[PDB]
Amino acid sequence: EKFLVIAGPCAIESEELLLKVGEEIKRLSEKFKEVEFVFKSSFDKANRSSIHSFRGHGLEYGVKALRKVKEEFGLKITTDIHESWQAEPVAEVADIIQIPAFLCRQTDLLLAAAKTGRAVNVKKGQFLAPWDTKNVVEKLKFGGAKEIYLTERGTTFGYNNLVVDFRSLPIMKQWAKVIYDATHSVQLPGGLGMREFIFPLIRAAVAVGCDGVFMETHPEPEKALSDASTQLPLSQLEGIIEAILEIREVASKYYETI
Amino acid sequence: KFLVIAGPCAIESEELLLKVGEEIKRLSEKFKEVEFVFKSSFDKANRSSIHSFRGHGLEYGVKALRKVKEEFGLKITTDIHESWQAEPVAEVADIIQIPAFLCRQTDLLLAAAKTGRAVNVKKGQFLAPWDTKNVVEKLKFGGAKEIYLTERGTTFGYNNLVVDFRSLPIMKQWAKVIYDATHSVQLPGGMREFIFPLIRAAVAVGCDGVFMETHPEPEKALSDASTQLPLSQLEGIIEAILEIREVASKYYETI
Amino acid sequence: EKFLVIAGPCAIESEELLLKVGEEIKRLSEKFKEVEFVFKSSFDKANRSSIHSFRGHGLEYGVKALRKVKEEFGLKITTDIHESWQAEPVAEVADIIQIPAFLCRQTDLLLAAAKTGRAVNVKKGQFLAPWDTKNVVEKLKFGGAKEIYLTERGTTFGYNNLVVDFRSLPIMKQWAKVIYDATHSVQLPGGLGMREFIFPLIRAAVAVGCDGVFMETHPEPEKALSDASTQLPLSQLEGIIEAILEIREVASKYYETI
Amino acid sequence: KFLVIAGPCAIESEELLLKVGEEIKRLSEKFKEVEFVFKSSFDKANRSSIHSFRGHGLEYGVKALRKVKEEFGLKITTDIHESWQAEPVAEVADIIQIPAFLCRQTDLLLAAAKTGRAVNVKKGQFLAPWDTKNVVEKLKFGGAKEIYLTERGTTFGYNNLVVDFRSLPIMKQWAKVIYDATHSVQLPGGMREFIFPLIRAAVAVGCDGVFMETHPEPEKALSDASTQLPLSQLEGIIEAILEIREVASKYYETI
Ligand SMILES: CCC(OP(=O)(O)O)C(=O)O
Ligand SMILES: CCC(OP(=O)(O)O)C(=O)O
Ligand SMILES: CCC(OP(=O)(O)O)C(=O)O
Ligand SMILES: CCC(OP(=O)(O)O)C(=O)O
Repeated sequence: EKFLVIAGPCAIESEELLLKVGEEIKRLSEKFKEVEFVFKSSFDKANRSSIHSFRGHGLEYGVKALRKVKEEFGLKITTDIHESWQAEPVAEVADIIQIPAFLCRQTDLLLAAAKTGRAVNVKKGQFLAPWDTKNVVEKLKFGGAKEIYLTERGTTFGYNNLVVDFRSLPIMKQWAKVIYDATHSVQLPGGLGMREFIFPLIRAAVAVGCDGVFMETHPEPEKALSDASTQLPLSQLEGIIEAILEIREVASKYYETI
Repeated sequence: KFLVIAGPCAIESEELLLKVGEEIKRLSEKFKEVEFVFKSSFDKANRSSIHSFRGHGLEYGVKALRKVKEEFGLKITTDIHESWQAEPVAEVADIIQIPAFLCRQTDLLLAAAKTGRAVNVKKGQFLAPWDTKNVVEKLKFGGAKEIYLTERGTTFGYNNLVVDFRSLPIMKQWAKVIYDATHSVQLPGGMREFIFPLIRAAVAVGCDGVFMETHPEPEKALSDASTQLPLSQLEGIIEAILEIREVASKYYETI
Repeated sequence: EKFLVIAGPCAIESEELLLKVGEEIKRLSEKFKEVEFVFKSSFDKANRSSIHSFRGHGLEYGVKALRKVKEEFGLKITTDIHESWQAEPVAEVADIIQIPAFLCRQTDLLLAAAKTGRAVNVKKGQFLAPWDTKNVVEKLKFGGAKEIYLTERGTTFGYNNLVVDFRSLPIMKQWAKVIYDATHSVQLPGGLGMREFIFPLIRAAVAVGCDGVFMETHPEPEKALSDASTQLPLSQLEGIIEAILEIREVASKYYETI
Repeated sequence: KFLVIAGPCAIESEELLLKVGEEIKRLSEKFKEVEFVFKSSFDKANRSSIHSFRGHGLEYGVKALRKVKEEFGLKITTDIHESWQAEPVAEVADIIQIPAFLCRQTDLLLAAAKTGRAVNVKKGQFLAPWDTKNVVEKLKFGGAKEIYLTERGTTFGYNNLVVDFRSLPIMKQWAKVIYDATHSVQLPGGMREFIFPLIRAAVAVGCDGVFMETHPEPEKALSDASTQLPLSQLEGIIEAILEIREVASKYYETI
C-alpha cells in the first residue's frame, strides 16, 4: 500500500515558513511517488506547558495559510483541532483532522471530527494502553469516520520521559492504520528531547511495520518557536525518507498478517 | 479549614444529588471545622466507550446542582470540558474543576479563571509534580486567586496508576493540594480496598483537603461503580482522617 | 504488637562508628519500650554502582563488630548476605538475616538463610510486584524460616527513580510481616536521593499500617562512605520515632484485618 | 561478525542440547558470516516458585555443554549465579553470562572477568542504559577484554517489560550490544507474537548480535515455555535479520 509521510513545521509560524517547507515536500512527493505526502502544521499550540510560549496566529490565519500550501503545491493537508467547534472550519481545508494526544478520549471532539467526512488521525495518549485504542476507533466509526489512523507517539515512563513500546504497532493495526510519530516520541515532556534518537527509532518503526510516519521538520529547528529541540532540519528529510523506504521494503515480506 | 469535596461521580438524577446532599449537609453540621463542597459531573465527556453513560446535559446538571445549593446551602463544584462551559457553570459552581486529561489546555484554564471562581485542576496522569507550577501560573495570569491542584495518580505501566506521595509536598509550594481518594486507585481501561489506606497516607503526609466520590449504592452507579464510596461509610472515614490529621499536622513541613 | 525499628549505619565503616550509633539506639530502646529495636549495618556493600566505591572491611571484621554491639548493648542484630556461604557465619550473630533487593529471587540464598533458624527479612526487589512476594515467602517457609519479613523499598519508576506504591503494604501483609524502608525508598538509583521526602513517606507508611520501619542513620551522613545523601542524621532519630509511634497509635484503630 | 546466541533455555538433558546443537551447527554452516554461540543454563537459580524446574546441576550441565562443543565445534555460553561457579564453568564456556538480577554483583562480575573468558551481562530490568557504563568498568578492572551488554527489557509497571530501543545506541558507547529477543517480551511473574517484530526493530536500530532461546517443542519446555522460539523457525528469522541488517547497516550511527 502507499506509505504515508505526514510532515511539516510544528507550528504555523508564518505563511512564508509553510511555503518554504511545502516547496521541499512537493519536490520529494515528485521523487517518492510510492509515498502519499500530507503537509502538517498546527494553527494553535493549545497545550503548551508555559503561558509564555508561542501558540499561533489563530485559526483563520492558519487555515488560510494551509489553503495556500494546498493551492500552490497540490498537497494534502492535516492539522489538529482542540475543541469541537473547530472541526467544521478546519474540515474546509484539512484532508485529515488530527486529534491531540491529551484529547484522545474526548468524545465530542472525536465525534465532531468524524461527522465532517474527513479522515481522522488520533495521537495515542501518553496514558493510554495499545489495546485501549480499540474503543477510540469505535467512537470514530460510530461518528461516521471511514478513514482512521492511530499515531504512536510514546508512553509515560517515569517523569519527564517517554518510551516507545513497539508492540503497540501490531496491536493497534488490528483496528486502524498506524502512524509512527518520529519526533514527539523522543521529546522529554516538561524537560526544559533527544534528536539523536529520532533516526534510530524511525528505523525500528518501519522494521516492525507501520502504515506511515509523522515528522516535524523546519528549515532551522534551533529557531523554531515550538519543539526547537526535536524538529528535523528540512535538509535531512529526503535522506530519512529514502532510508525508511529501503528498510520498509526489505522488512515488508516479514510483516505479520493481522 | 480542611476541605472535603464529595458527592456522586455523575448527576444520574437531581434526586440522587439531593439524597447525597442531605448526608453531606448532615456531616457538614457535625464537622464544623471542615469546609464541605458538593461535587458531581453533569457530563462524563471522556468515557472509554461510546456506549457508556455520559449524563443529562449541562442545563439539567446546573439545575440539579442549583437545587443542592439552595436546599442545603452547600458549596458546589463540577468539571468543565470545553471553554464555553465555564461561564454557565460558574453560575452555580463555587469551584470549577479541570479534568486530568485537560490540565494542559490553556483556553480551558483561562476560561475557568475568567469566571472569578476558584479553580481545582486534576493533575494529569502524565504530569510530573514539579510541572504543575506552570499550570498554576496560567491560572494566575488568567485572574484566578484561589487555586487547587488535585493528586489523582500517575501512569504506572498499562492500566494502572500509582500515587507518588512525594507530589503532595512538591505541589504545596504553589497551590493548595487536594488528594483524590477514589480515582487514585482506579485501574484505567480499581480496588476499593485501597481507598481508606491511601487516604490515611494522604493526611499523614499532609494535604489541604480530600476528594471522594460517594454513592448510596455504588454497585448501581452509572459511573465509577467499582470505586465510589458507599454513602454510609463517609462519616467514619472523615472522622478518621480528622483524627490522623490532628496528630500528624504537628509534623507537616513548612511550605 | 511490638513495632519493629531496624536502624543503624548503612555500612560498617568502623567498629567505632557502630558503637557510637549503638549507644544512641540503646538509649532509645530504653525510652521506647513498646518498640523492638534491631541494629543494622552491612559488612559489605556488594552491589555498589562503581568499582571505586567503598565496600567494607570484610565479613570477619563485620561480624566481630556487630558482635561487639550486641555484647555491649544487648541489642538484636541484622545484616545482609550476598552469597549462600555467608549465611552460616552471619547467623552466628545476626538475629535477622537480610536478603538484598536485587537478590530476592535467588533461591539458594533464601534457602541458605532459612535453614539457619534465624529470622529472615527480604527487601522487595525494585522489579517485583507486591503479589509476587507470595512465592518469596513460600520459598522461605519451604526452607524452614518461621519468622519472615518483607521490606518495601520502592519500585522502578522510569530511569533513576523509585516510587513507593503504598498499596504494597496491605497486599504483602497477607503473607508476612511488613517493614517500610524509609531511606532507600527515596534514593535515586545511579542518580549521581532526596532526604526531604524521608519523613513524609514514613508518616504515610505508619498511617497505612506496617509492622516496622527500616532507617539508615549516621552521626554525620555527609561524611558517610555509602548513602551519604539519604542516611538520617543520628540526632534526628528520636524525633522521627516519636512521630511515627504517635501516628501509628491514632491510625491503628483503622488498620484493616487481613 | 554478527553474533547469534541461541539454544534451549535450560539443559533439560544433554540429548536436548544435542538435537538443538545439530540445528545450530547446520545454520552455522549456512551462515558463515555469523558467529554462532550455543546457550543453555545448567540452573535456573531465580525461578519464582520453589516447585519449578531448576536443572540437573553444574557438573551435569558443563558435561552436556562439553559434549556440544566437542561434537559440533560450537562456541558455548551459560550463566553463573555465584562467584565460585566462574572457574569451573569457564572450562567450557567461551562467554560467561551474568543474570539480569545479578548485573550489579561486583564479585560475580570480577569472578567472571578473572577466568579470562568473554563476559556478557544481561542489563537489569531496573538499570538505566547509561548506568551500564559502570558495569563495563568493573569487568575491565577485573581483566575482561571482550565485553557484551544484553538488552532484555525494562520494568514497566507491574508484570510487564518494555524495550526502550534508545538503549542500543547508548550502550554501544562502551561495549558490544546484544538484543535478547525472547526475554524482552516475557511478562514477569510473555507474547511470542512480538518476538519477530521486535528483533526486526533491533537490527534496524543496530546491534552486534541477537540472543534467542529455541526449543524443538517450546510447549513442552520446562522453562520459558511461552517464549521459546520453535526450532524450525530459527533459520527463517536469522535470514530475515541478516537481510534487514544488510540494508539498515548503511545508516547505523558512528559509535
Ligand atoms: C499538541 C500537539 C501535537 O501532538 P500531540 O497531541 O501528540 O502532543 C502535534 O503533533 O502538533
Ligand atoms: C473525568 C472526570 C473526573 O476526574 P479526572 O479528570 O481526574 O479523571 C472527576 O473527578 O469527575
Ligand atoms: C544493597 C543493600 C541494602 O538494601 P537493598 O538490597 O534494598 O538495596 C541495605 O539495606 O543495606
Ligand atoms: C535467569 C536467566 C536468564 O536471563 P535473565 O538473567 O536476563 O533473566 C537466561 O538468559 O537464561
